[PDB]
Amino acid sequence: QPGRFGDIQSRTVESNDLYANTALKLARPSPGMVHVPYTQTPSGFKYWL
Amino acid sequence: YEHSTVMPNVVGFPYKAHIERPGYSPLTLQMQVVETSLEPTLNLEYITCEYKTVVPSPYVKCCGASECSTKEKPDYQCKVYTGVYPFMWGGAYCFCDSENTQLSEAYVDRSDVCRHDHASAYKAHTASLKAKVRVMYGNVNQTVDVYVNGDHAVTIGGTQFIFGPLSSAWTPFDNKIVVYKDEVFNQDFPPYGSGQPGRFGDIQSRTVESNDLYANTALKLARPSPGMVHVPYTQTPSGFKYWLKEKGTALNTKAPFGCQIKTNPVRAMNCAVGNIPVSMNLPDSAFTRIVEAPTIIDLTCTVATCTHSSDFGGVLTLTYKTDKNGDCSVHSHSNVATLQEATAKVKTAGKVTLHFSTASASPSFVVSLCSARATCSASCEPPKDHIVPYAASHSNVVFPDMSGTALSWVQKISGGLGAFAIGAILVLVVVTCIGLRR
Amino acid sequence: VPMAREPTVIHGKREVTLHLHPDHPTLFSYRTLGEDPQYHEEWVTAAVERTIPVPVDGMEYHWGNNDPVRLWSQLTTEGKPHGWPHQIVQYYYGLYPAATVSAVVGMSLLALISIFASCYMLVAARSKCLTPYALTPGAAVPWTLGILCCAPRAHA
Ligand SMILES: *[C@@H]1O[C@H](CO)[C@@H](O[C@@H]2O[C@H](CO)[C@@H](O[C@@H]3O[C@H](CO)[C@@H](O)[C@H](O)[C@@H]3O)[C@H](O)[C@H]2NC(C)=O)[C@H](O)[C@H]1NC(C)=O
Ligand SMILES: *[C@@H]1O[C@H](CO)[C@@H](O[C@@H]2O[C@H](CO)[C@@H](O[C@@H]3O[C@H](CO)[C@@H](O)[C@H](O)[C@@H]3O)[C@H](O)[C@H]2NC(C)=O)[C@H](O)[C@H]1NC(C)=O
Repeated sequence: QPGRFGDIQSRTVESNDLYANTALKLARPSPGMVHVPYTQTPSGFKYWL
Repeated sequence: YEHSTVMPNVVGFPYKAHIERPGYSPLTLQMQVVETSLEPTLNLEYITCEYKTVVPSPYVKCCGASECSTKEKPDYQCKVYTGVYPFMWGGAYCFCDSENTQLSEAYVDRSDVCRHDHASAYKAHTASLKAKVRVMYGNVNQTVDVYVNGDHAVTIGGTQFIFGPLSSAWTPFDNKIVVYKDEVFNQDFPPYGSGQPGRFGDIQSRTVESNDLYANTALKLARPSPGMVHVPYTQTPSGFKYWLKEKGTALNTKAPFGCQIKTNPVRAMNCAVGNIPVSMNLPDSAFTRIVEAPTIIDLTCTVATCTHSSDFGGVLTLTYKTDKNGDCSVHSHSNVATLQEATAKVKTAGKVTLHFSTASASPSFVVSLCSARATCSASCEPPKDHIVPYAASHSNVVFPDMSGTALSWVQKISGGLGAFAIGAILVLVVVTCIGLRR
Repeated sequence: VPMAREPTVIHGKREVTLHLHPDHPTLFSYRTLGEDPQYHEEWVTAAVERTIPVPVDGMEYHWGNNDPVRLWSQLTTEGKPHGWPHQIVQYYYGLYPAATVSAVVGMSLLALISIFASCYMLVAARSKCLTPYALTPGAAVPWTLGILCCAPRAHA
């Protein structure tokens, strides 16, 4: 679940697959700018730490 | 054709009114309260802002004595100090060693930007309500702006509507109000002329442009230190700044019934309480002659699925027999179930379906299509979802029908016990009558 | 000014468990939009977790600079309506868990009073109708003996 331990998981260190669920959502850019805004729930590993 | 009704004061509720003229086909109007606004009546009391202490330069009299003079300034203070021997950067003037006198003067004045950052103290009474209602029927849409008191009639497509006074008399604003920028506080401010130092309204101005000022901040002067020229003083800090720091709460985040407070002018919008009576007056052209409308006979109502959820979670089917296809004006004659539509297309096939919303375990209501009638009863299962982001579309009535499962069980049990009691009474009366007949 | 992230809502039974992740001190406040509101406001600083009540009237919460969001609870319960008599009570106990108990108690006491009164009437009638033949050494009239169970089954 986003925001808690294990929001992204991998089978092993060198594994190619990856599961990520962090609630990444894009927003409409402001008029007269080029900046591709977004919002995202912070890292779960850091908050576990 | 005069008609009257009462509609709930809930924003977005799909209220539908059924109008039955015995000589014509029935009509269904859809009225909806898009927006309200509850405006009170205000009387400005005074204006508070931060103060500014004005301290003019001291007057040191070399070799002499000076006399204090009184002035008409807000919170004026003046004193004369004897025996001063001041100093300046290059040398100590007033050659006389000890025959000198210093005069200290200070007074309070309204701040520089008091006309840009100030709080107003009001008195609120006899609020007046306003609305913005959308009315659609037949082929006429359109939203109008009305006063909700039985003294404003607005014409919508040839029909006159008067929205009667609100059922209740509830206003979230208390008697005394303090307004700051975009916030309303239910406060009990001190009357003009009796503020106190260090708290709200230490300085009170009758109007932002008023010349008169009443200031009370315990300004005091103290004797200057030897060998200095500074005019010391002590003063209790501003009351406006401390009111800003510890005003506490608001009315925007505390008002009951879920209604927004706003400012300029003060008003409480979309504030759900009470009922709104309505009076109409329709012309003869709004109705349709009974010859034109289709005839409906043998109306039977069955309920496919029922679920007492906030959305429209019930489905209803009507079977009939008709001579020609056209339109009818459906309606539900009890507020247990609120239908979704006010018109339905009837056809020679003999089947039409309607959607309703209910909040009771077992509803029982009578539904009519054009001129027909039918009684519907159903059994409804609760919803599985815990929370939804939209308000309820039912009238929130929960008492089940007397033919429902629970009340049938109660009836059967009570009937059994009553039969037992009646048998006992009959046996005892028979025994006493046998005793008497002898 | 910046707009803070949307919190994560987890739905419960008339409750919302709400996960808050701020970067700088943001103001969080909510109120229950009924007749008597439940007011609260706070300066959330670190990553916290809040539980807030959502009655059938609904409520709104204001997180940072975002627009207020309103949530309404829905008439959900755990009993089984239209079932056995002990399931309708559960259904109407999940909803309104304070009048169901009172109504059930009242109905039960009424039933007990009625049944005790009826049993008393039968006992008194039997006593009245079996004492007249019980003051003399007379025949119990086997026709009457079978119909009503008196003290002597066969002995006189
Ligand atoms: C120049 O400096 C001298 C001081 O060295 C100043 O003389 C002082 O003048 C004031 C008033 O003009 C005197 O104050 C009062 O004088 C009366 C006189 O009878 C006395 O009764 C009071 O008790 C009080 O002292 C002061 O005594 C006097 N000082 C002296 C004479 O030493 C003079 O005023 C200065 N020049 C100007 C233009 O001010
Ligand atoms: C009576 O008039 C009102 C206002 O003209 C009608 O409501 C309007 O209905 C249209 C059709 O759905 C809405 O247009 C669409 O709205 C959605 C909402 O998200 C939007 O995403 C679409 O891009 C499109 O704009 C319109 O917004 C809506 N207006 C309002 C103020 O709600 C109403 O339907 C009319 N009644 C009848 C019976 O026609």
